[PDB]
Amino acid sequence: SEDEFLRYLWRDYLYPKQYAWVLIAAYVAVFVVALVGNTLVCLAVWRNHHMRTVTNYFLVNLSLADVLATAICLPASLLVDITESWLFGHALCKVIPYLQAVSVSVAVLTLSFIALDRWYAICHPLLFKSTARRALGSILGIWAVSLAIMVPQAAVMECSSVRAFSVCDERWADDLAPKIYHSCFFIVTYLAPLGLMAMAYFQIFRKLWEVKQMRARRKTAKMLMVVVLVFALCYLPISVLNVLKRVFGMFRQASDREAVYAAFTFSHWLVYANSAANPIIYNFLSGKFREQFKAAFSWW
Ligand SMILES: CCCCCCCC/C=C\CCCCCCCC(=O)O[C@H](COC(=O)CCCCCCCCCCCCCCC)COP(=O)(O)OC[C@@H](O)CO
Ligand SMILES: CCCCCCCC/C=C\CCCCCCCC(=O)O[C@H](COC(=O)CCCCCCCCCCCCCCC)COP(=O)(O)OC[C@@H](O)CO
Ligand SMILES: Cc1ncc(OC[C@@]2(c3cccc(F)c3)C[C@H]2C(=O)Nc2ccc(F)cn2)c(C)n1
Ligand SMILES: CCCCCCCCS[C@@H]1O[C@H](CO)[C@@H](O)[C@H](O)[C@H]1O
Ligand SMILES: CCCCCCCCS[C@@H]1O[C@H](CO)[C@@H](O)[C@H](O)[C@H]1O
Ligand SMILES: CCCCCCCCS[C@@H]1O[C@H](CO)[C@@H](O)[C@H](O)[C@H]1O
Repeated sequence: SEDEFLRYLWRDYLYPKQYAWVLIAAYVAVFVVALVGNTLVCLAVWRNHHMRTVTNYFLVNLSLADVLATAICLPASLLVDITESWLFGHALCKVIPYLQAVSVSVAVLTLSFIALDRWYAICHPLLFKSTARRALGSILGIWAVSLAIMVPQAAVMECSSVRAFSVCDERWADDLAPKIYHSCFFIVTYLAPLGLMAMAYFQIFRKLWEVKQMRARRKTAKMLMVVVLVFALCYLPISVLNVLKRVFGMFRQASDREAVYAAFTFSHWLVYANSAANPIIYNFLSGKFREQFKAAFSWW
């Protein structure tokens, strides 16, 4: 009887709390490291004028998209990942998924414009001029586009009541629309930008691997390839799971509901883990950012 008791103690009590601890610790750790890290990126560029480059201005914009997701959307995701219900009412059911989707769009477009800049600077020079004022113009353009293209996402979000509990999920009048929408969503936010980026960085790799500038360029190119690779890894589970669910009608079966919950939770958590990842990447793969981060830890 002793083995059976230890098995139910594990299933009914020890495993669920171990799960809750790991889930909350992981989300809190990501929240702190992403909030501290991304503010320090913004500070590193503001305090050091030599760091005020086109790439670094776009990296500040990537950190602000990261702060938008970490401040507003990360707590909301954590509680849905815990309760599997919506506790912020009808209004925030439209607002919060919209802001998180907008932040992904900004992140993707910011990276695209970085790749583009490096590709024209290194692979095809003298064709297009790239200045800091023009980087701000592109930065504003990225926000206007991300804010507009994510309105359809806000539109389908509905807070449904059916102890009575609300759920925040997409509402679809027909079976065809979610399939077309989530196919476009995935291609535009993930597959086409990263595919184009991987090909651009590979050309930059071929060109880079005037001597002093070529040494500087290789350091930044190595770092940005890591930022893109880490972004592609962090976003792959959520992108695939969304396509499998919305385009291939998977995970509708309730045989192992918790297995699906755990897969979607880890996938939601990884998106936020990305905001904590970037300042850590700039710390190890950038000596200039590291100096500012070391200065911040020594001062505070
Ligand atoms: C980066 C490269 C891309 C470059 C392209 C750049 C293009 C930039 C141009 C214009 C952007 C302007 C924003 C348009 C705003 C979107 C307008 C909008 O809100 O759509 C509603 C209808 O659609 C809906 O719900 C359901 C949406 C239907 C989607 C079906 C698929 C059509 C294909 C479309 C796929 C796009 C996916 C974009 C992914 C990022 C109508 O709302 P309504 O007023 O009634 O009040 C809300 C009420 O419906 C709440 O229930
Ligand atoms: C929406 C947001 C848009 C805004 C984002 C802006 C992004 C701006 C960034 C960088 C500038 C891009 C520079 C790209 C440089 C292109 C580099 C290049 O020439 O490499 C070719 C790869 O082509 C290829 O296969 C093509 C790759 C196909 C494989 C599919 C990968 C993912 C999809 C890829 C996306 C398609 C987008 C198309 C939009 C018009 C070599 O050819 P290959 O002789 O080996 O061929 C035969 C063999 O591959 C057949 O299997
Ligand atoms: C709990 C939770 N449910 C779904 C989630 O993401 C699902 C979505 C998405 C698809 C592909 C890549 C993404 F990066 C995000 C649809 C977007 C959203 O942004 N949805 C959204 C965001 C926050 C939120 F609280 C509720 N829904 C998340 C990230 N968290
Ligand atoms: C933070 C969210 C808390 C984690 C919840 C996931 C753990 C479920 S484990 C286990 O699943 C069995 C299904 O048969 C039930 O009988 C038990 O009661 C339960 O303990
Ligand atoms: C190519 C033209 C693109 C326009 C596509 C519009 C199709 C409407 S889908 C419809 O939108 C509603 C918004 O109120 C949701 O509530 C529904 O549940 C959803 O199914
Ligand atoms: C504009 C691009 C959008 C095209 C994608 C719509 C076609 C749906 S694929 C189809 O969907 C079913 C879901 O029920 C699955 O059963 C099938 O296995 C799968 O093959």
